[PDB]
Amino acid sequence: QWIRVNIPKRI
Amino acid sequence: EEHVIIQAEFYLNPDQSGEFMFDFDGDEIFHVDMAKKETVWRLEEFGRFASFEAQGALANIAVDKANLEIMTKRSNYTPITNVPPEVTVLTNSPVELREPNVLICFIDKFTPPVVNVTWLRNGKPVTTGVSETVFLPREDHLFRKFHYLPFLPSTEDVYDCRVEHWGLDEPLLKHWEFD
Amino acid sequence: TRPRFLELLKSECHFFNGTERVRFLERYFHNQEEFVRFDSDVGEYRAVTELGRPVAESWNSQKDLLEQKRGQVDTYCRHNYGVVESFTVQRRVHPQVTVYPAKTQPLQHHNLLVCSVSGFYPGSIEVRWFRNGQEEKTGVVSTGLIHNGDWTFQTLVMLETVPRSGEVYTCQVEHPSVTSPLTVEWRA
Ligand SMILES: *[C@@H]1O[C@H](CO)[C@@H](O[C@@H]2O[C@H](CO)[C@@H](O)[C@H](O)[C@H]2NC(C)=O)[C@H](O)[C@H]1NC(C)=O
Repeated sequence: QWIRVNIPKRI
Repeated sequence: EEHVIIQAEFYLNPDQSGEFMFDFDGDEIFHVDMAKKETVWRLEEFGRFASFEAQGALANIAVDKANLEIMTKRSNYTPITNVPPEVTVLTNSPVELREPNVLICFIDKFTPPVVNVTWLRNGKPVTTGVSETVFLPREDHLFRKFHYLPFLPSTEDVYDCRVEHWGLDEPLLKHWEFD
Repeated sequence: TRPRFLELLKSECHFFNGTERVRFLERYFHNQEEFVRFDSDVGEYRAVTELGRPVAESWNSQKDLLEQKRGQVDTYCRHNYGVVESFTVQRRVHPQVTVYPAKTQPLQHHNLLVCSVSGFYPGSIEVRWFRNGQEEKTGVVSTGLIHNGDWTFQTLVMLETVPRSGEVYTCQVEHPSVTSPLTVEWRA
């Protein structure tokens, strides 16, 4: 049902 | 590889504008209107099938923005090199006089991702029923964009697609007319 | 105007044989330059240019991080794949095919034939040209696949021949939207 986001890392 | 899905986002200074979208085999699945914080589906249909929490995109942009500020410093503030776009105009299908069709303006291989696109018909700019797509990714890390102009074939009316890009020496016009 | 500074992020998922094999790529770019990335095939972060070397070193020391990104092929890639498959991987729209003569010159002269295939999806498509049944493999030029940016492709394939009365030219399109190949004939 839901498309998941890939959360990036903070430099 | 039979298929590829890409989650592509970006933040740009000093324009302070960002985008978040999904690509399936070169097509846009959806994108998030950063302003209204609303998931926008390329095809009105997809909406009924899948769902996307817009807030997710906002949080991500915040991350991109922060890395940009840092990377921008640790790189002696070197600017991006403007790369002028290649433009192409084509019809949705074979043109038949007085038979609804669509003009397609395909802007490709450009960066940064900023452009002013306008549809000209016999000089005068049209905006009735036009549509476009956010910026789409590329292997070379450049951008693609589509603009659509629904029209009515005729022997008179001529059409133009105007593209303003900081890489161009002046507005670029790709012409299209019936023979 | 003033100089622009750009930050690009790309989360890529590559699928082969269904989801039998999946590849996850998290790539970081600054002004059109990728500097650090995660490759599920490698397992950890890597630099693509010197600015990334320091970054990678930091991230790769956070076990919880690598651990999370290594599961991305599953929690992110294979998951999303299941959520969109029915309307992307399975999406199928039949090709609209039309034939017509191009250019223009009186009897006994130059002439071309056009086969316009449009509005189909996916893009994978095959087109051939026949003359009185025999397949033509000479005077054929194609525009190649052409995206329309609206989940539909279009292609134009031409054939240069000298039309003779009574002849029959056929355009054949094979595509995933049709069990049997489509054909459009033009008679000289
Ligand atoms: C897109 O169009 C806008 C509108 O004109 C451009 O922005 C203006 O650019 C002029 C320089 O010619 C400035 O003097 C104005 O102040 C700008 N408007 C404002 C206040 O934003 C912009 O440069 C164009 N961008 C592209 C892609 O060429």
